[PDB]
Amino acid sequence: GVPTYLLPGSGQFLTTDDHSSAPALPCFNPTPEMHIPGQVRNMLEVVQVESMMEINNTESAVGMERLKVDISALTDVDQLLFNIPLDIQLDGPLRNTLVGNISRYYTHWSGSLEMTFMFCGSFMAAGKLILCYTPPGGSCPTTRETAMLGTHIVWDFGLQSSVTLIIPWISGSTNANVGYVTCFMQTNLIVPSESSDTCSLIGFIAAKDDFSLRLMRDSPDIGQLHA
Amino acid sequence: GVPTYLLPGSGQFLTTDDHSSAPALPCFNPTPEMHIPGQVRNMLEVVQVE
Amino acid sequence: GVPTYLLPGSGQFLTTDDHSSAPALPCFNPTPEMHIPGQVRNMLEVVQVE
Amino acid sequence: QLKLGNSAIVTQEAANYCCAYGEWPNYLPTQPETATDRFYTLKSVKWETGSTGWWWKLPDALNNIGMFGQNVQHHYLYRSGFLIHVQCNATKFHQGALLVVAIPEHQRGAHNTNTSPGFDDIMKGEEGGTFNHPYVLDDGTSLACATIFPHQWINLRTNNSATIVLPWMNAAPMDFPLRHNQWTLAIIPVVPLGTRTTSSMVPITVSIAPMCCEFN
Amino acid sequence: QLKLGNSAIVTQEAANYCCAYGEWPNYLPTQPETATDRFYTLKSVKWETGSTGWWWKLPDALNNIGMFGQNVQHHYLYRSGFLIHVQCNATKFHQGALLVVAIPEHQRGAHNTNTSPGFDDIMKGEEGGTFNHPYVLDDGTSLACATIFPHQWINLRTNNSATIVLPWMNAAPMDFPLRHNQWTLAIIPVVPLGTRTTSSMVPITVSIAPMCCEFN
Amino acid sequence: GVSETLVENFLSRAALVSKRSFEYKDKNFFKWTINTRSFVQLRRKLELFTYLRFDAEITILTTVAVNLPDLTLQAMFVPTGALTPEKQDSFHWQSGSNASVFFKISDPPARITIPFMCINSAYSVFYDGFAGFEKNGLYGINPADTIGNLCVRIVNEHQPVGFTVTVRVYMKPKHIKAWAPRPPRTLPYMSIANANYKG
Amino acid sequence: GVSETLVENFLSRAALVSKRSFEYKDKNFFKWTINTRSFVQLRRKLELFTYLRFDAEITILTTVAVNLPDLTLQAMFVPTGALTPEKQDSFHWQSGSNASVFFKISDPPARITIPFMCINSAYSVFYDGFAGFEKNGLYGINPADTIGNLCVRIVNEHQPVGFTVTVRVYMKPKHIKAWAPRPPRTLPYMSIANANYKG
Repeated sequence: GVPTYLLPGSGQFLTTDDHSSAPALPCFNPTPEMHIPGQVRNMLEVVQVESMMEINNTESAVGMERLKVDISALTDVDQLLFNIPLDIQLDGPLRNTLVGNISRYYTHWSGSLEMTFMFCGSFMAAGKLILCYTPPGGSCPTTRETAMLGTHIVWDFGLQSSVTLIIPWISGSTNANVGYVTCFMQTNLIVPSESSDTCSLIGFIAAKDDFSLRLMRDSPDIGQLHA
Repeated sequence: GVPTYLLPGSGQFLTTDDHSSAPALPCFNPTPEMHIPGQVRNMLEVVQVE
Repeated sequence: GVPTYLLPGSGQFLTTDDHSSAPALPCFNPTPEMHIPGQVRNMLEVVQVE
Repeated sequence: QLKLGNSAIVTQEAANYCCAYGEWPNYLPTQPETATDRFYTLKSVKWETGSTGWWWKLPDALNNIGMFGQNVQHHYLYRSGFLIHVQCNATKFHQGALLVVAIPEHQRGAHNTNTSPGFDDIMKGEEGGTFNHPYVLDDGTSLACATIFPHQWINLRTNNSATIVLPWMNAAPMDFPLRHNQWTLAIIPVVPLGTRTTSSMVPITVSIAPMCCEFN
Repeated sequence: QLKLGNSAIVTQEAANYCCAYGEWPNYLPTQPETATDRFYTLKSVKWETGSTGWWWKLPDALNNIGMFGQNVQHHYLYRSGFLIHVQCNATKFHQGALLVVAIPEHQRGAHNTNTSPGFDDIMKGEEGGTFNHPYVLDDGTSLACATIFPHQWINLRTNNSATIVLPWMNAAPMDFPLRHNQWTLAIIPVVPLGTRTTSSMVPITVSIAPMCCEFN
Repeated sequence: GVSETLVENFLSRAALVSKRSFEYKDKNFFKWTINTRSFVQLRRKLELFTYLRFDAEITILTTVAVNLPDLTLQAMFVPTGALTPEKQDSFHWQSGSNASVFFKISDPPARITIPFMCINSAYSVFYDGFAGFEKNGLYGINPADTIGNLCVRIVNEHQPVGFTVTVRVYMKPKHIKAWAPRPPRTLPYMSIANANYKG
Repeated sequence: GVSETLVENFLSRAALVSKRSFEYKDKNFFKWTINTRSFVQLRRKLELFTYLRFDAEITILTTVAVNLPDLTLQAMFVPTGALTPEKQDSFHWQSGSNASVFFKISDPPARITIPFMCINSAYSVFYDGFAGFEKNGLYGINPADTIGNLCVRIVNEHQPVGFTVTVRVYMKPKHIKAWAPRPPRTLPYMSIANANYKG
């Protein structure tokens, strides 16, 4: 009939194959494609959506008390508030986010993240922060005068209760560290006598549209059930 | 000749298959299609009858 | 389906073969072809150098 | 002004309403179409310095009020979108944040047990339930990733209202109302309330209104 | 005259410079572009009747001098070609040959041991290292085949200068400077120096100049 | 170039969904309900989306070990529908309505494509509500969501050797259409039926 | 007519890159790191070029000897990425993210094409510098250069025979693009990690 011969790699089951397989139930009419709202076509549509960072990363902070950052009159005037190590692969404030949990399903990530901080105090409450980005390899700034020489922003709590901070191209891909975001308190926190002295910040990390993921591996998140 | 390799799912007998099978008696002329009254083409023709 | 028969020389592994092999990781985007200086296309380019 | 059917809210600063998943409620190509489209306003919930959150499952939260309480317990299938208005009156001197999120198919999970949640722990009715662990949304997920759902922020500094327009989120074209709940409106106080001499209530008003109702 | 940035060499017989691998340094399609383009002249090395050779690894040989010493120890990635000028002053009455070769990815190898070369044995800095076995290029290869790399000949009969123009030889688009060295400029005296009553030094001047610098 | 991050490209990995060894001398076979709730490596990936729709590609890999014959196997997929076997030699194995598939150990492994079997437009992965009208009905188990049962037996009669037959089932969903993404789960699972958490 | 001297024609020879026998009763399997540094017949040919880029074609040839069964084998390629197995029955063999491949001894030999896995544009064969920022970091080992690990186990449970399984791995690089040639090495090698010489 048709002369054939078996190549090497024949009769093997490859777990990443793509072959037309024989259907079990032919001529079964499926249920038709009724349009369902909010279809996902690409996993970057998840990662572009923002998500709260677990900023307050100290000990004895359990659950709801990690997302917010208490700033008050007793916040050491201008010492420091926090630091965000930009390690999606490793532990930090970014381990449990949408950019965190999806970029642990992928080995070599890339792209430009962006942060969005948000103040959550009373309307009269004013003050100034200085958010400071440190490039990879740059030293983590300890005081404000070292910090104000980085690529920073000086944020006031008036009409600006949200700051979109852009982080440039990192291409991260073993304790590895590819940057810092340290926020220093510029002025002392002014609250009126009627408002509470303690006010709070929350963050939002979101990847841009240039964020790239490749070489899908499995996640180390869940690891070890009844029924 | 023609290089081939065996996929998984080869040499299996599927009970709902649809393949051109080798006829046992080739060149046997069947009895022709004489028209018989009341042909059924779809099982809804049964179910529409009361 | 399609009638086939096995030629001699089937199911052998030839160490100088040239066949389209099944890729292990399909749809992995490789790192692109960034131009690197001094490409060699033929081993006579080595031997002409003194 | 948001006049639906017969009754309305006179809201003042109508914030940018979030069309959920980009869609908008519209009919399928019996229908009352006018009576059930009205703002069913729930109770004002006691929001304090130590509240964890509130969840209302839709449409279990409306199976006891008005025409929609009647048109569920006569019929067998419903198909209706939603418009949720959450307005939280507070002065300038208060502080705090809310995450007004509308979670579809929020299958809850009980704490420290492998027993399924019962009928008493899921279907609460109009009164709504309190979160037991709001950091994990009471199903093992994370609140930090919960902005993937349709959400808006009530930051009492910036605004004091949140309008979500929820469409028909279901695989089935029409579903039984009493034995299934699609959306779970969840109001989580991310940054809690705080003020010294007046640490008491800042009430939260939830105004659910069904849109584009169908019944068979 | 070779004027780059601010400082220059006034060279007299500019010999035919070797564009390495046929290419030429150009930018990728922050950048200072003017300050770092200058001839960093190293020390004059003591070349005698019994010298084995000198190797400078780039850009480890420049991580301590001028703007490029600063712009490395602030930044994280560099991408720059090179222009190496090796001029060896000698009279007509001297004799000898040099192989001024610029080896890319010169992974060295220690003698009579299976231990890797350390940080003290690879990164020497501006001062440069002396070959221990110049016939095998200290990595098991052969000097007789070493003209496959970008090379020029300083034959003190014919000429007394060698200019090599080195491009960006890397797979990566931008690389960390302190933890990697691409080119290894190697000056090997194939035919050694010789003269009877003046058997002393004939100095060799190495003038490395970075070209088309980029930094992030 | 982001074409690896596509949703069909993200879930179509032929993961081990079932691994059961049955003796030969559940009575001497295994019945495995086709669901994604088994292995948390695949369960966590599919519990990122709310509504999924996919044609599965069930690959059965079977190897033998004698406590070596050439054995014939049947792999009868019973839908959400007709009854399933309860013994090894019941009348249900000789059913024509069920898509059985016969193979040997020496063959390359079995492979059938179970199509989209739900009566809704997508599989409700997360379901909020009860199944039946009884108030002790199962919470979060949609009766429409059920795929079926994959009942595998050894076609041979009893042989004088006593052996253990290991079955590894691989389900690679294809033609995947996904809807309404969800936050990834942090706390571990407790049961395969529901979504409780330990804390 | 010089078309045999082409660089793709010069290196694409399916040479034996790995040959390990593992017992059955590294715990009863082998994990082989995919690198060219193993056999000096192929190591010398690839250490004529500075930067190489190639899609490998891993052919695993496996024959059995009993101190004869029909055995099933798994060949899970773990990238520079996820973890590798450390025992034979760990949870990593049932991973869907890793491109496993199942075959038998009686089949024609296994064959998979591991693509270009580096995150640079070419494999730095010779590398000058250290990997990590620690000064005792490994010299001349690029972390981007790592292909991965090819972990092969026997799918069967423990059988009453005690046998030695011989595995021969053949790597034929194809679609080869080479850059920047180098002098061929004269003195012999000493270690597979670096390029020392005895003298």
